[PDB]
Formats: sequence, C-alpha cells, structure tokens
Amino acid sequence: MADLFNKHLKKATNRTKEKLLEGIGKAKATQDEVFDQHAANLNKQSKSCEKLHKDVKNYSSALRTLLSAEKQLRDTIRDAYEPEWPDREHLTAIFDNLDIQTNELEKTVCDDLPQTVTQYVNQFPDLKKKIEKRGRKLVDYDSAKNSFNSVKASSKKDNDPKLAKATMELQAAEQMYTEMNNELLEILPAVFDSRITFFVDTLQTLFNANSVYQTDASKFHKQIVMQLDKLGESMDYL
Amino acid sequence: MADLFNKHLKKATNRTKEKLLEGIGKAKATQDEVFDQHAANLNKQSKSCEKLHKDVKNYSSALRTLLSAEKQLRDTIRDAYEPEWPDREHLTAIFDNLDIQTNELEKTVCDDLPQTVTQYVNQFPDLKKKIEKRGRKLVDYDSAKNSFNSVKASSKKDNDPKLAKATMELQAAEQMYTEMNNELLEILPAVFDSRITFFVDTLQTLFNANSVYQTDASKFHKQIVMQLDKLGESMDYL
Amino acid sequence: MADLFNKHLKKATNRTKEKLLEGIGKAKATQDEVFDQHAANLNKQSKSCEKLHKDVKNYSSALRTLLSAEKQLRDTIRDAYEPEWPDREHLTAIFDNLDIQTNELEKTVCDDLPQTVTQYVNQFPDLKKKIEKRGRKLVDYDSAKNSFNSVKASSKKDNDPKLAKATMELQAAEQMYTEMNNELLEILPAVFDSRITFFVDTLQTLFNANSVYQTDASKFHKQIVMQLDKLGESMDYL
Amino acid sequence: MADLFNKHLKKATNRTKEKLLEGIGKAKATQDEVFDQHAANLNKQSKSCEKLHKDVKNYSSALRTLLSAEKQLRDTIRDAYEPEWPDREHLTAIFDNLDIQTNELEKTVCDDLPQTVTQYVNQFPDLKKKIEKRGRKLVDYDSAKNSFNSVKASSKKDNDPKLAKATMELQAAEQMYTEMNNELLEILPAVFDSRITFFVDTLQTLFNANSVYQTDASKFHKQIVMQLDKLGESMDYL
Repeated sequence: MADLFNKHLKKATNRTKEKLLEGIGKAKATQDEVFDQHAANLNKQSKSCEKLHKDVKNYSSALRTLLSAEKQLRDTIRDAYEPEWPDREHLTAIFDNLDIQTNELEKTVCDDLPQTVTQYVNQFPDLKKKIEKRGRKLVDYDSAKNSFNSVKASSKKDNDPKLAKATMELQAAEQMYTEMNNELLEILPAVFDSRITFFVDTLQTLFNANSVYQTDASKFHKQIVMQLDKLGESMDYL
Repeated sequence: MADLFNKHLKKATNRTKEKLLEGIGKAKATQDEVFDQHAANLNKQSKSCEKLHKDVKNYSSALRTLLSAEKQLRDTIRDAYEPEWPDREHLTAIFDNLDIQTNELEKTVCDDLPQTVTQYVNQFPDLKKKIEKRGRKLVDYDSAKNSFNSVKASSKKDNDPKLAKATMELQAAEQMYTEMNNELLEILPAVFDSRITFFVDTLQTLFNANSVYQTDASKFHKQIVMQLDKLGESMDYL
Repeated sequence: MADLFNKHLKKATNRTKEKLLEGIGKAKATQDEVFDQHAANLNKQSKSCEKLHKDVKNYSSALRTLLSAEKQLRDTIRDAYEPEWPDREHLTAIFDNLDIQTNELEKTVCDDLPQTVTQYVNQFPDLKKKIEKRGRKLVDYDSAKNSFNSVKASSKKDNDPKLAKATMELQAAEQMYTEMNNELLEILPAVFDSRITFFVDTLQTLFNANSVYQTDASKFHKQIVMQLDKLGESMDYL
Repeated sequence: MADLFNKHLKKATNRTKEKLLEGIGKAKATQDEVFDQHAANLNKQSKSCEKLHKDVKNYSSALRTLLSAEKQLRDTIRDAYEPEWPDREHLTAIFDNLDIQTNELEKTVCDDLPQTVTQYVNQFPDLKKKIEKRGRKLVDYDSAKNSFNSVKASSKKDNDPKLAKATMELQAAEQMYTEMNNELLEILPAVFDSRITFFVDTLQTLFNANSVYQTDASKFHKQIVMQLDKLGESMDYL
C-alpha cells in the first residue's frame, strides 16, 4: 500500500508548492528583508509584556490581601495576649515593626511596581509605530525607482513629465528611506534587546520588596521564638 | 423625696437578703473553702480554653489558606518562567524545598496542634467533676455531725435509732470527706497551676512550626535575591 | 436541681453588686464617715423618747384614775363605818394620811414627771440641728478644696479669678469645718451617751413617787389589820 | 283662830286613835314582848346586810378592775423594758410574784368573800320566820285562855262543848307557846348579838386579803426602788 498511497505522497509535496501561490496575497516586492525581522523583534518585546502584566496585577492583589491577613494576624496575637504573661510589650513592638515592613512591601509591590515596567516601556510605542514609518518608504522607494525606469522605458522621449514625477518620488522616498534606515536600524533592534531592561527592572522591584520584608520577618519571628523559650521556663510558675 | 419610695424597696429587699443567704451552707474549718477557690478558678482554665480554641481553629484555617496561596505562588513562578533563563532549575528547586516547608507547617499547625491542647486537658474533665465529689461530702459531713448532736440534744433517753443513723452518716461522710480532701487538695490546685502546661505546649507547637517554616523561607528567598543579582548582570546581554 | 438553680445563685449574688449602684442616689463624697455615726447616735436618743412619752402619758392618766379610785375607797370606808363600832377615828386618820400620800404621788407623777424628761432634753434639739451644721461645711470644705485644685488644673494661668474664689471658699469652709468639729465632736456623742441622763431622771421620778406612796400605804394598811384583830375580840360583845 | 278649825280635826282623829289601838293584841307577862324586840332588831341585821352586800359587790368589781390594771402595769413595764438593762430579769420576777399576789387577792375578795357572809347568815332566814312561829302562839294562847274563861262566864250550866274546845285550844296553844319560848328566847336574841359574827368574818376576809397583797406589794416595790439606785449608778456609763 505505502507506494500506491505514495501517489498521495508525490501529489502532496510538489503540488503543494503551487498551492503556496494561492496561500499568501497580491504583491511580493516589500520591506520584509531588513525590517520585518526588526518588526518581529520589537513585537517579541510586546508579547511577553501582556502576560507579565496580567499575572503581576492578579498576584499584586494576592499580595495586598496576604499582607492584610498578616496585619490581622499581628493585631489578633497582640489582642489575644493578656497582661498576666511576661513580655507583651516586646513582642507587641515586634508585631508593630512587622506591620511597618508589610506596609513597605505593600506600597512597593502593590502600588509602585507597575511604573517599573513603564520606566523603559515609555519609548516602545512610538518605536513600534516607527517600524512601519521605515516600511512606508522602503516600499515607496522601490516603487518610485522602478517607476522612473518604467517611464524611461515606456516613453518615446524623456520629456514625458512622468519621468520628472517618478524622479521626484524616487528622491523623496530615498531621503525618507535613508533617514529612517539610520534611526530605525539602530533603535528598533536595540529596543528589542533592551526589552530585557524593563523586565529586569520590574522583576527586581517585585522580588526586592518581597525579600526585604521576609528578611525582616525571619528575625522578628526568631525573636518571638526566644519568647517561646522563656515561656517554657515560665510554664511552671504561672 | 424619691427616697421615701425607697422605704418601700427596703422592706422587700431585706426579705430577699435572707433568702440569698439561705443559699450558702454549714461547716468546721473546712478545706472546701479552698474548693470555693477551685470551681470558679478551673473555669478560668475552661473559658480561656474556649477562646483559645476558637481563635486557634479560625486561624488554623487561615494558615492552611495562607500555605496554599504560597504553594500557588511557587507553582505560578515555576510555570510562568521561560527556558531561556538559567537559574530556572535552581529556583525551581528552591521553590520545591519551600513547598516541603509549607507542607510541614500545614501538617504541624493546622492538622496536629489541637492534640497538644488535649494532652494535658485530658485529665481536667474528670477533675472538674471531682471538685463536686469533695464539695458534697462537706455538706454530708457537717450535716451528719450536727444531726448527731441534734439527736443527742432532742432525744429524751438516748437509745435512739436516729442517733445511730446520724453516727453512721457522720462516719461515712467523714471518710469520703477526708479521702477526697487528700486526693483533691493535691490534684485540683495542681491542675489550676498546671493549666499553664497545655497553654504552653499549644502555643509552643503553633509558633515553633511557624518559625521553622519562616526561617527556611528567608534563606530560600535570599537565594532568589541572589538570582535577581545574576539577572541584573544578564539583563543587558539577553 | 440545686446547682442548675445555682445559675440563679450565681446571677443573684454578683449581679446584685451592680444593682447597688442603682439603689442609692447621685453623689458619694460626704460627711458620713465621722458625723453620720454621731448623727445616728443623737437620733438614737430621740427614738426611744417618743415611745417612752406615749406610755408615760397614757399610764400617768391610768395613775390619776387609780389614785382617785383609792380616794373613793377611803371615803367609802369612812362613810360606811358607823359610830357603834370601836375605833372609827383612828382608821379615819389612817385614810386621811393615805389621801395625803395619794395626793403627793398624783402631783409628782401625773403633773410633775414630764418636766424630768425636759430637765436634760432642753439641749438636744439645737444639738440635733448642729449635726447638720457640722455636715454643711464637711461637704463644702471638700467641694472648695477640690475646686481650688480644679481651677489650678483647668486654667492656663493662676490669674483665673476662679482660683481666688475657690481659695476663699476653702478657707471659709475649713474655718467653719474646724470650729464645728471641735464643738460637735464632743457635744453630739456626749449628748447621745447622756441620753441615759434624762431617761434615768424620769424613771427615777416616776418610781420614787410610786414607792414612797406604797411604802406609806403598807404601814397604813397593816395598822388597819390591827383594827381587824381588835374587831375579832369585839366580835362577841357587840 | 285657825285652831277653831282644829276642833273639826279633833273629832275625826280621836276615832282613828281607837282604830290604831285595835291593831295591838292580848297577854299575861309575856316573853313575846321580847319578841317585840326581835322583829325590828333582826331586821337591823337584814337592812345593814343589804347595804353591806351592795357596797361589797360594787367594790368587789372595783377591786377586780384594780387588780387587772395592776396586772397590766406589770406586763407593760416587762414588755416596755429593753435587754440592755440587767435587772430586767430580776424585776420581771418581782412583777411575776406581784401578779401571783394580785391573783390571790382577786380570788379571795372578789370571788370568795360573799360566802363568808353566808356562813353565819344561813341560820338567820329560818330564825326570822321563827319569830312569828312564837308570836302567833301568844295570840292563840291568851285568846284560848280568855275564851275558856268567857265560856265559863257565859254558859248557864257548864256542860258546854265550847268550854271543852276552849280548854283544848288553851292546852295546845300553851304547849306551842312554851316550846317556842324555850327555843326562841335562846336562839333569836343570840342571833341578834351573833349578827356581829358574820359582819366580822366578812370584814376580816376582805381586809385580810387586801393587807396580805399590799404587804407583799410594798416589799416587791421596795426591791424596784433598789433597781432605781443601781440604775442611777449605771446612768452615767450606758
């Protein structure tokens, strides 16, 4: 069977090459070579951002409730503690310090963090737009260039004002093309590579705030462990 | 002027004073007056337990939910991560260890902690009942004592079955009174002071588990801070 | 039942302590400590007097009729006696002497006795009034003392003429307070203890008059007994 | 002049003088003339008894009321007394003894005394009637005596049934006359003089009872005078 069905194989592979003509659309001379690669690069910067933002916002709400629950924990232990027992003031001050630390983390992650994306995303819109800016005259340059030759090929004489018009289009499109090459060839790919800059600022902000809080939380909770040890000794007398 | 109407309240309220006092009882130098310490005092131990238990159960659910949310945090970072960043394996292992530590805390507090209260509490239920085991035996002992005297005073001849019966009650009640005194004056006061034993075992179980988790969490999260530092260095190349 | 109904016992005794707030009235800083005890003492002098007077007046009327009936007895025996019989003049003079003795007792108890209460009750009104005299400035002294401190506590400066006013009240009330302490601390309790003085004067007057009469009456009636003995001897001859 | 009208009164009044004298009777040397002592004389004994009885009954009620008022005196002092005075028990016993003495007097005079009159009085009622037992027998005796003579004078022959009848009346009346003389001349005069026997028994009963009471009353009340003296000493401390 496999070879007879290989008539299916033979048909499929080479005849599919003709099918690719039908797949794409109506013109083929384009900005693709240099600047679609830069376009895809600058879009690859955007496409991770939207996921990161969704997760960062949802989890920032999760952190805001988490810190609120840790504030409730502290107030509840303060209030549940009662003055018959040895140390209430010291552990109360520990809880107040951990409240301060939760408020720092809450401010920094929940409120402040999103700006750290913006901190370098500021520029990316105009630059995304500018990939298209370069493209406009990468297309019109070739169109004008060929058009000039076209006229010089079609007319019995130069005098055919169309040759002048196509020259004017060629000059204008080449001027824009070259200016936009210089600006955009550096900036747009540099901005893709710099996409890591805003990712790193944001992730660093988020984790730095979390880690400073938990670093303080561990010493504060180890201090309450020492409060357990003295409470063991206290255990018989009270 | 209104005080004249208070004269009417005086007549009625003086008769209630008598009837309240009829509530009280009869005795000789009785250590049951220390059992008039026990009942309201071993009830501090009960009523503070009900508050402690209530809070500990509510907050044990709160801790279970917190540890679940921390499992979700880890799984979310682990899943959110991309293979193009090298520490993905190291920080995945850091998160796996912190998952283990949350599971240990969750088991220890949320599941296990109530038994710690129970361990010293097990003796208290019988011993509270024992407060009345002793207390009634005073009422019988001095009732029988004064009954024997009452017969010997009332009865014209002695040779009175009432006197023999009152002697039998006196002996029986005195034996129970003295047995219960010896047992209960040791045990029941000891249970009051020893109430601190379950309070301390319970509080120690709860805070010990929380501290071992957070001590491990701080080292594990400091190791993710070091991952931020290497990511800052990485930031520019990627 | 008794312990469940002891929920009634438990409720009644401690919750009654809160009920005592509702029982009394609107201020608590007062003359009670030193001088209500002296006030009750000087009132305890009055409260036996009114009963004693009621009974002494009613029985003084009873004595006035009793002595009148004894006068009728004497006149009737004098008049019933007749001159055929041996001794009429001697027993007639006995009756006349017992008339004199009844008139002495009648004067002394029925007419004169009440003044023997007054003999020392003279002073008690003003002194009863004076317990209140002391009280007026035992109250206003504290009120002025506290008021001075109040002003010195409330005003931003001394200059607040209220401080002067409260000083003037304090001085005046302390002057009256001390004067009234000196007079009243001795007199009012001494007057309670001296209440026995007028009781004893009155009871002595009453009984002394009665006993002098009956002492004479017994010798007078024993003399008429000797008249019976001679009348036995007379019995045959007449 | 008015004396002339007295002549008219003389004629009528002289005829009444005759008719009064027709009231009188007939006799020989009769000891019934001493029975003309008895009737008006044993009536002194009756009429003075009625006065004595009247007064004794009225005054026995008066004594009953007096002794009742003295019971009330004692019970009133006993009840009026206060436990803070020591002789309350001694003077209570003094009053209890004087209650006994009033009850003894009350029984003896008020209830018992009339029988004392009665004891000697019992013989008098029959003996008063006996005065007429004798008196009529004179009227029969001399009527029959003079009747026998009258027949012997009037009757022509003797042999007269009237003379025999008059002899029978004379004998019968003389026997009764002489029997009654012997009995009644002894007894009835003796009863007149012996009237003093019940007067003396009665007066002695009355005054003896009154004196024994008052003799005891004076010692008992002198013992309350001693209670006044100890109360004078007590007076200052109480």
